[PDB]
Order: sequence, then C-alpha cells, then structure tokens
Amino acid sequence: VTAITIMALYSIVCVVGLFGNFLVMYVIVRYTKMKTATNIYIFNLALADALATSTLPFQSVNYLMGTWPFGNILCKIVISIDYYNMFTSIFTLCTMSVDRYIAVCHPVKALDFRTPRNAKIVNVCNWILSSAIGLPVMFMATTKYRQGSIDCTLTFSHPTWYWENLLKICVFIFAFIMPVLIITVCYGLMILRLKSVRMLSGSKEKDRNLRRITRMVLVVVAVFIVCWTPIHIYVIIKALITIPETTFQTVSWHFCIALGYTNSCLNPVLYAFLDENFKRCFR
Amino acid sequence: DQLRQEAEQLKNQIRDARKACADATLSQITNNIDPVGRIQMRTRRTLRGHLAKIYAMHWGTDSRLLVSASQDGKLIIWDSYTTNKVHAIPLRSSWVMTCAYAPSGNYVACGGLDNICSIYNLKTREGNVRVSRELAGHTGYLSCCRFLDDNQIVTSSGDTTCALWDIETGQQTTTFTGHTGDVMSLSLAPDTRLFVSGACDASAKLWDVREGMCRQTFTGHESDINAICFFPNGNAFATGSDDATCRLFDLRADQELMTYSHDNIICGITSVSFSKSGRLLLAGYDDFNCNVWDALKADRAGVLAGHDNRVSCLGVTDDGMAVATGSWDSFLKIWN
Amino acid sequence: VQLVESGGGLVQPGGSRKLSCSASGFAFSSFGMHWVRQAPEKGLEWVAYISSGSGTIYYADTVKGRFTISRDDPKNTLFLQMTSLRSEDTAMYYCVRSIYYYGSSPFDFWGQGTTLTVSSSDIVMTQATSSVPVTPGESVSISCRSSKSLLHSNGNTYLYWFLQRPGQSPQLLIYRMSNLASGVPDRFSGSGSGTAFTLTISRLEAEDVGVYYCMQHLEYPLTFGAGTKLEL
Amino acid sequence: IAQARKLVEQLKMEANIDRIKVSKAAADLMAYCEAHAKEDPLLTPVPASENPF
Amino acid sequence: LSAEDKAAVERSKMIDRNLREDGEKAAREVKLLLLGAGESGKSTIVKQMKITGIVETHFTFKDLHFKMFDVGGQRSERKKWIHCFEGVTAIIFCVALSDYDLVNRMHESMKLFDSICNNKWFTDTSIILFLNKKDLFEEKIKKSPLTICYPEYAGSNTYEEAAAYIQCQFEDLNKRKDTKEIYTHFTCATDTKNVQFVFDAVTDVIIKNNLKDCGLF
Ligand SMILES: CN(C)[C@H](CNC(=O)/C=C/c1cccc2ccccc12)Cc1ccc(O)cc1
Repeated sequence: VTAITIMALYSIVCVVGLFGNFLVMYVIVRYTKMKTATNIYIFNLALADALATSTLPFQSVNYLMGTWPFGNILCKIVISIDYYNMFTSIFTLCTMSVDRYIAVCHPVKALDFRTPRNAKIVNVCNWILSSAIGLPVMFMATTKYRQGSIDCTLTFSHPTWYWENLLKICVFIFAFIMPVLIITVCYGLMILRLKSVRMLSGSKEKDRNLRRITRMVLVVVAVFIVCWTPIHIYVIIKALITIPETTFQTVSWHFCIALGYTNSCLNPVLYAFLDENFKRCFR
Repeated sequence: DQLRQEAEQLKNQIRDARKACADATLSQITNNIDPVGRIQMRTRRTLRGHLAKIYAMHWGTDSRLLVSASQDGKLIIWDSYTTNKVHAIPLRSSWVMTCAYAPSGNYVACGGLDNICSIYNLKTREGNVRVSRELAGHTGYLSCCRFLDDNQIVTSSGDTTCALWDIETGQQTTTFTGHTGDVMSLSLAPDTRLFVSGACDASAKLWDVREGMCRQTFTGHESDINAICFFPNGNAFATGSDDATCRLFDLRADQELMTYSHDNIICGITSVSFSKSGRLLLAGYDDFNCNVWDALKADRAGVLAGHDNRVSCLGVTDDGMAVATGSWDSFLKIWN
Repeated sequence: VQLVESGGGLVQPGGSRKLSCSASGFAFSSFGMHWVRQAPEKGLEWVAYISSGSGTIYYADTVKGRFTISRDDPKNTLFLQMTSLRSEDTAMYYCVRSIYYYGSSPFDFWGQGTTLTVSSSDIVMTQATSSVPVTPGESVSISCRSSKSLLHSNGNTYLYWFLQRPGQSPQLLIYRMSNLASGVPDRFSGSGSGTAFTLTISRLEAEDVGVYYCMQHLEYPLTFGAGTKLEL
Repeated sequence: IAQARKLVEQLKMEANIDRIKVSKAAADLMAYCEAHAKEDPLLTPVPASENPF
Repeated sequence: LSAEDKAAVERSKMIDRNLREDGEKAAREVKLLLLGAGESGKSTIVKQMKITGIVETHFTFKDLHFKMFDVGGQRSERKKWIHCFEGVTAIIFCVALSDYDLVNRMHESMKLFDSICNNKWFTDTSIILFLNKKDLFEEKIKKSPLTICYPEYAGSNTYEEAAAYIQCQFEDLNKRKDTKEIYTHFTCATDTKNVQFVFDAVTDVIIKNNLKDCGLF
C-alpha cells in the first residue's frame, strides 16, 4: 500500500503544480500584458516552477518499476533540468525580495532602476548564471547498470568523496543559507521602515492594512523555510551515518522530496492570487 | 427696459416663423425606407507609439497619412497601410488639445492650453521639420483648428471668440464674436465658404468667412456641445453634447430635424463624424466605445467596442474606406 | 547644403588611401550616404552605402573586401578607406545624400567630387542610343530599358533620371519614373511601363545639353545606364 | 447698454430669412443618400481584393 | 517584397527607440499643480523654491527634479480643462492666513478648497497646503477677534489656538480620510525650509505609489 500512497502523492503534487503554474502564466499574458516588472518576475517564476515540477512523473515511474527504462537519452537531460530549475526558482524569489526592499527603502534611487528593461536584463542574467550549475550536471549525468538494474547517478572523478561532498556543500551553501538570509534581512528592514509612513498609521483601516502586509510577508518566509529545510537536513544526516534502509527511511525520504516540491506548488497562490492587482483584475 | 423687450418680441416672432414651416417630421418621411441592417466592423491596425492619452487626430486628403497629438509632448505622423512612423515632432508645450493637417500636405498645426497656434513645415530642405509661424492673440485656450489654404486658418478658443488668420503676416484678419460661453468645436463647409461652431451656451452659430457675420443661430440642446460636423451635401450638420444626445439641424428649414438618443446611454459624446454617402453617423462616447447610427431613421446599427478608456477623437477618410479612433487608452485603431 | 570631398591624388598600385566628405547645411545624421565613382571617360558606377545610424552597409562586388565605409555623426564627416588600389580604381568619387520614408526623394543632392589617380544576377540597364543632335525650341525623347520588370507588388516602379552638365556633377530630375524633383522646370516629364521607359523634354533651350543617365533602385547593387548625350 | 442694442439689431438681422418646408429638406437629404449609396465602402462592404487594409 | 521599404522600417525603429528613451527620461520627474485663491501666497512660494496660458517652473533638491504648473493666469471654464492634470503627483494649495477680515475672503478660499479636494479626478491625490502670512496674523489677531469670520469660535484671541482652529476647519473638509492625506505647514516669508516639507510629502507619495505597483497595496 506504501507504493500506491507514494505514487498518488507524486501524481497529485505534479498535477497541482502544473495546473497552477500554467493557469497563472496564461492569465498573465491574457489580462496583465506584462507591462510592469512585477508581472515579468511573476511570469518567470511561474515558468521556472512549472518546468521544475514537470519532472515528477519520471521519478514516479522509476519508483513504481525499479529501473530507468527511458534510456541514456533522458538521464542527462532529466537530471540536468531538475538541478537547473532549482536555482532559477530560488533566485527569482531573492530578486523579488530585493526589488521590494529597494522600492520601499530607497524611493528616489529606485526611480532610475525599476524599469521593465532592467527587469528583463536581470531575468536573462538569472538563467545565464544558473547555467553554471546546469551544464556540469549535463556533462557528468551518467547511467551505470548496477547488479540489479540501471539507475541514474552523477559521477565526477577518481576522488569521488571529495567531488561529491563539494557538490553537496556548494548546493547547501548557495541554495539554503544565502536565500534565507537575503529574504529575511530584506523583508525585516522593509517592515521596520513601513511603520513610519503616515499612510499606515493613526487610524483603524490603516493599521489593518499594515497588519495584512506584515502577515503576508511572514507567510512567505515561513513557507520557504518549512518547505525547504527538511530535505537538506536529511541529506546532511545521510551523508554522515550508515543509516540502514527500512520502510520508515524510504517513506521519510519520498515525503521530504514531495515537501521540497510543495514550495513550487504553492508559489502561485502566494505570489499571484494574493497579489492585489490580480484581485482587482478578477473582481 | 423698452429696448430689452423688443428682443423677446423678436424671439417669439422667430419661433413662430420657424414653427409655421414644420409640417413633415423627417422620421415620418423615411418610414418606407429599408433599414441598413447590422454593421459589423473589425480592427485592421493598431498604432502604438504614444506614452500618454491622445487628445486629437486628423486625416490627410491623401487618405493614407494621419497625425495625432497626445499629452506626452509629441505629435507623430503615421503611415496607415504599414503603421510606419514617418515623422515625430517634439513640441514646446505638453498641453495640446487639437490637431490639423493641411489639404496640400505641406504643413500641420497644433495648439492647446498655452494660447498659441503653432505651424510646422513638413516638406522642407535641410532634413528636419521646422516651426514656420507661431500665432498669438487669443486669451482662452485653443479648442480647434482647420486649414483653408496654405496661408489661411480658422481657430476656435475658450475665450468666447473665433478668428481667421493669415499665416505669413501673423495677424488676425477677422474675428467672430457672438457666443457667451467657451467655443469647443468647429467645422468647415465642403466648399470652405462658411463654417459652423458649437459653444458651451448649448447653441450653435453659422458664420461666413468672407464677411464675418453670424447668419443663423441653432438651439435645442440642454448642456455643453462638444462636437460638430457638416453633412456631405453641405446643407445640414450634427452635434454632440454632454446631454448624451446628438441631433441633426437643417440650414434651409432653419430648425432641428431629428435626435439620436437611447434610454440606457446616460453619458456625454466626445466626437461626431459622418460617412461618405451621409447615410450613417458615427459618435464617440465616454463609455469607452462608439456607436453607429442610421442617420435617416435614428436606429442603432452597430457598436465599435475595442478601447479601454474614453474615445476622445474620431475621423473618416476622404474616400470613405476606414475610420480611426483615438482614446485616453493611449492607442488608436483603424476599423474597416 | 554643401558636400565637399578631399583626399585624392596620385597613388602607387597596391597602396592605400582615405577620402573624406564634410557635410554642412543639413541634418547629417538623418540621411543615408552613398559613394559613386565615374571613370575618366565613362559612366557612373555605385560603390558603397552606409545607412542612418550605421545599421546597414552594402558594397559592390568589385570592391568588397578592400574598401570600407564609415561615418562620424558628431563631426559631420564620411570616410572611405581604400586598400590594395589597382589601376582600375582611377576615377572621380562623389558623395551622395539620400533619405528614405514614404514619399521622399532620395539621391537628390550630389557632392562635388575628388579625383584619384592610380599609376600603371544583376539587373542590366540598357540605353541603346548614344548621341542625338538637337535644336532649341524642339522636343526630344530619350529611352531606357531594363532586363527585369521594375514594377513592384506595391505599385511603385523604381526608375530615376539624372543630368550631368559639362563640367559639373549630376542632378536628379525624376524619381520613381513620374515625379519631378523640386527646382526642376516642368518641361521634363517621365512615363513608361515596366521594362520600357521614356523621358520627354519639350521646348528645350540651352543649358539642357549633357549626358542623361538611367538608374534602378529595385535592389542592390544599384546599376546605371550607359548614358545618352545631347549635342548642339 | 450697447450690448442690448447690438443684440436687438442682430436678432432683427436673423429674423429676415427665407425658409422652406421641412418635407422638402427631408426629401433632399433622402435623395442625396439614395443617389450616393453605391460609393460607400462602409455601408456596403467591398470584396477583400479591393480592400487596402 | 520590401525593396526600399526596409529603409522606412529602419527609420521607424530608430525614431521609436528615441521615443522610448524620451519617455523613460520623462517618467522620473514629479509634477506639482499650484492652486490657490486670488493673490494669497502663490507668488512668494515660487521664490521660496530655488526657481501666457500656464507657467512652468523647474528646480532640483537632493537629486529630485520638480515641476510646478501655475494655471492661475487662465480664466475660463475650469471643468473643461481640469482633467488634463489628472495623474499629477501632488497639489499645493496656498491660503493667506491674514485674510480672515478683508472682503469673506477666507470663505471663498474654503469654497475653492472644498471644490478641488472632492473633485472627480483628484479623488486620490494628496494635498500640501501652506498657510502664508503668519506675522500679519500675529499683528492682527490681538486688534480684532476671530469671531468676525467664525461666529461660533469659543476660545481666546491668541495665535496659538486660532491658527489650530483654522487648520482644523481646513482639514475637516475632505470626505475621504482613509484614502488621501493633507499636509499642513505654517510657512512665512523667510527661513526657507518649505522645500524640505515638500520633499518629505513627495517621498511619502512615492513610497505609496511603489507599494501599489508592487502588489502589496
Ligand atoms: C530538486 N533537486 C534539485 C533535488 C531533489 N531532487 C532529486 O533527488 C531527483 C532525483 C531524480 C530525478 C530524476 C530521475 C531520477 C532517477 C533516478 C534517481 C533519482 C532521480 C534537491 C536537492 C539538491 C541537492 C541536495 O544536496 C539535496 C537535495
């Protein structure tokens, strides 16, 4: 029954993510027309989320069957896409947080920067910089037939432990520590500065608006932390102990991966449906 | 007040005289005519270069090039068939309310909230476009302009007066003064022998350029009238007001002839234009869309809903092949 | 309006040279510019083209690789860098002003020319006649002819007529086969269907004696005719 | 009070006009609209071959 | 196809990029509309800043470019051209604080302020209203009471509370206290620190506009 539960979990996560991202990135081009930088950022984030979440059925079939029956023509591309659409999704969140911080805390200097041209340039640079991790995975994405059957796996060089730990440490440092610090600091300073504004104080409705803004920011930060921490912690634990395999270990691992993808699932609901422009366009 | 009652006596005499000639009721003469039907037009082009709300436009007699002005400080000349920008003129005061395009095609004119009409030389040597003259002397704000020749132009202003200029000298040749409110529109007759104006009095007057005298006065609206246009024959015209109503006047019968109103239109009209045969009447509204009327029956025949803000200008080519509409939306379409 | 060329003189074969064209009197940055050359006793021939904003450049097949065209907008100057000069490059070089929008008249003002001496699928435009004697007050006709239909699908036929008086640079008369350039008296008229054209001069006096050329602007490279000379 | 004199004079000027019946004017407008009905691309749409847009 | 139409297309693209650059350059300036009654303080405010139909003024303060439009030299129907200034960043309303005696004048100022505050186009823009000529108010307050203009005033005839009373009478004329803000400043003819007040008000307006654009508002 565990296999059925795992397959249903992967299927539901994949369907929800794909449906939400496609709907959001279609509604954008239908009604919003992509004229402001925030719409560009939202479209790019939804595209990256959909591309990242598309990979789930391959893992579902690999778990249900037990081998890689898709040939070597898909391993080097599937693993490359999976690793590549992870950094591209994180960096868009970081860029949106920095954009909001600059817009609220430096209103005069932000008149020069925040234009759709610079938004497009930064969006292009995001993929140009994610290629630096997309490409080595493409080169090293091998496929070695084990004693039982074939299984996708990355191999680097003779110092296997050195290179593997280097990749793990780099991914940890540049995808969990940096984004958390950046978003936390930026949103904290933004919320601190948003109390001196005359338009959000000295009344009841204004204080309600301030409470709503702070609540939504806290929700975004908590969602990121809760969705991304367990997988990294489990990988760190596994890379230091024997941890013999049981049913609990398998179920925990396949639930942690789903938790990791749940952030990509819930990104549109947090960023577009709660966007007041969308609520004013779907009224 | 012995001289302040002869005016009332003359008004009553005029009313009786023009009520003695009303026996037909045009809607009762066009009862056997067959209806036009349903008029369905699609957009063929969209012209997008303006970064603000456009306030005026005008076609060339070539029937291919047009000009448009917006609050972005630019008026730019388009090629309709390909949507290429032929010129883009940077103008000195950003508050422009009107445009004109010379019948020969050598000049354009502009004016607005700075009290001045500026004339630009398009077909010059040395490349660029230059300012030829700069006509000052009004005290209100330019509402409309219309070229007569390459050296004559009538202007309408919000200081209650109109005027006729000669462009090389720069002085007012004639001034027309009979209104009591702002003057908001203007229309030249087909032979440019006499024109008609519409003011915030809810009245319209018929002048003659060669003598500077008001010939007839037409009343019947209930609020400000924002638009005016001759019938193609040159023997009638139509108006549009804040009343949410247009209506057709007759120069020879000297009275109203028909009214074009709907029970669920409660909003003003910004512009008015006719068709090449004069059978159907276009009109722009603040409802973000413009209606098509059957001029001989008063029925509605269509709707042109493609804009997302007030339609502020509207025109029809001299060959009657297309219509162009501008709006505060900052775009302008071409409907065929 | 003035265009002045400089940078000519005697050169050795295999050497290099650089010509300049200093424009003063018009909006230089709005016009595309051409280089046209004329052999010592022969007809005109196109060389190179540099667009406005420098976004498009074309070269003749007999100079591609060796020549280079460029412009400096703030200085109002146009250059031509010549390398590997062979003896076939002896000619006089003109600087030509040309602007394109709907209804313009390109090729209207020509420079004055600088002479360079070197020590020792194209459309063919046919101008069969080579000389005609005329008398003042009469009417003369001149015929050109193309190897391909110059009429385009948008209704425009691209044929241009020039006039080069003895001792001066050429001068536009008619553009797109029926339009009269400004400043040209209404004696001249142009007509003709695709692949066969004609120029008519009615009541011609003196100062109309010279060589008449016929050029096509349907596609690059631009080609001229051999030239018809009117003598007195 | 010169404005009153000017208004009275101009009203007297306007009161002397030759007016025709409304039926005649309506007939003239209808006749023009009927005579020039064929030269109206907007009223009767033309084939797409002849349409420049 | 496109024989020498390609040159026309290239020209269109060049002038189009020039239009884009000009629009970007013009989208980073703050535009201010200067209203006021007849000769209240509007002339001296222009001198406090650095400095036919309408008169435009430019100045800079801390890397910000301003633009004041004065439309007081155009007498005609205001409702026929007042919609041109929709989208202006803020409005500056000048009131002469010493005109509570002459004639009535303060009631005309109140009527104008009420008409402009509650207009169909300025339902969102904030107001920066100055109260000019406080030294003359100092002089005149003791000689004559404030009950001449307000019959219902119940307080001492001292500046410190009469000024607050007048300010409150102006403040409580707007019907949307949760959408638009009013900034008051008792300026004078010297000690030019008014441009700092304008800078702070404009900065708050800019922050609010950025919040609306980002989707947080
Ligand atoms: C989203 N991905 C970037 C990872 C999690 N995806 C994964 O395992 C994906 C595994 C996978 C994908 C496709 C085919 C396969 C076939 C056989 C075996 C595995 C697969 C997150 C991550 C990255 C680094 C790290 O140190 C810890 C977690």
